[PDB]
Amino acid sequence: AQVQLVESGGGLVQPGGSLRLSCVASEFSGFTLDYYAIGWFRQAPGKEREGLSSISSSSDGFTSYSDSVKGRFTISRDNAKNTVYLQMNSLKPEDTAVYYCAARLGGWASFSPQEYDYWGQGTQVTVSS
Amino acid sequence: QYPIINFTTAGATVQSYTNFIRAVRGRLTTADVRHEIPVLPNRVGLPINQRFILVELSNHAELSVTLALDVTNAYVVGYRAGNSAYFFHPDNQEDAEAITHLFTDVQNRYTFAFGGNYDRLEQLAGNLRENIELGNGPLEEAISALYYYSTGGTQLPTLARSFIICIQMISEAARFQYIEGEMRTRIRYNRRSAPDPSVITLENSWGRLSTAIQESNQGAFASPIQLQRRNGSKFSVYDVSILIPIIALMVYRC
Ligand SMILES: [Cl-]
Ligand SMILES: [Cl-]
Ligand SMILES: [Cl-]
Repeated sequence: AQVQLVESGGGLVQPGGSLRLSCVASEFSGFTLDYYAIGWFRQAPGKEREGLSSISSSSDGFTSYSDSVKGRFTISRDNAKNTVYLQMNSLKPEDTAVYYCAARLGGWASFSPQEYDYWGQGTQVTVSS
Repeated sequence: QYPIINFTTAGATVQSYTNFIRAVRGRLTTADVRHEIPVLPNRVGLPINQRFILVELSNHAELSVTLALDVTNAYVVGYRAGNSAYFFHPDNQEDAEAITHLFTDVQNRYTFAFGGNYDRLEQLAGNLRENIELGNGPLEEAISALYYYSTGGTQLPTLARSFIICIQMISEAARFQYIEGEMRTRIRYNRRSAPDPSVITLENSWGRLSTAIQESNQGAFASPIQLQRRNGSKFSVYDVSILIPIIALMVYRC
């Protein structure tokens, strides 16, 4: 049984609002989520997938953010719940997209979809009034 | 079968890193010493069963790779991860022959078209050494990147970057107590950072210092070797005495 990532927390929000996305790893996979790198991506109909934020598997807690989201987004861990969160503040309409998490055992903080192995199912985020 | 030294990033400490680099030096050397600095074995006439040492690296995710280092210059020539091994492009046919003796039981062997000098790896990485962070976290990540490369999970710039990290934290650390000390500081504080010019100019100048020392007049250089300080300011080394705490190994000259 491979790790399975289940996302939640998306939805409709108005400009200046916030959401918090969750990436919850399935029970009974061998390694716990603290052994993984977790990356967040978004993808809009025309656009290709796009890395936004990632946290390394390294113990120094290293994180990476794309210039589009720095200062607004924050990736964090809840190991007690085998979970990673993406806190998205100060949303604006062009953040509208489906957001995905992805994971890799022993991974690094990558923005390349090719450098992860497992994916969440996606969740829609819409920003507008 | 070549000597193996093992190191793990998982729970690594200043002490376990120190023990590791000391062990690597101990296998590289034996020694022949000129003006108090140990000299690596001469590549000429060196028997093949003495040519290489192996460094097995693993991390908390229990990913493992094994680097091969050339004892004549302490530099990484290739690595093995499971069923595959990869080697930098050798500079001549003698070195090409030599690396057929590495990882001989591996089912898949590959030689990259490119060599493992920094100029080339920086290009492939899309970043200079000056902009590539070093530390236990980066080493942990480089192990993984090397591990995932054969199955297609590692982009080329990531692989190149991972080589640049391994080579500096292992080969350059073995060569230079100074660079070992710089890596210890990052481990101590669990704080990654890029090497500053004091480190970069020592790396760039290792062959020239080896020559200057071995060709010196009673320790006095025939011509001074310029280095940079952390802030980029330039200074010259005129004598082996000031390098005794700094450089640990030299490539053979004469
Ligand atoms: Cl680790
Ligand atoms: Cl070199
Ligand atoms: Cl190639």
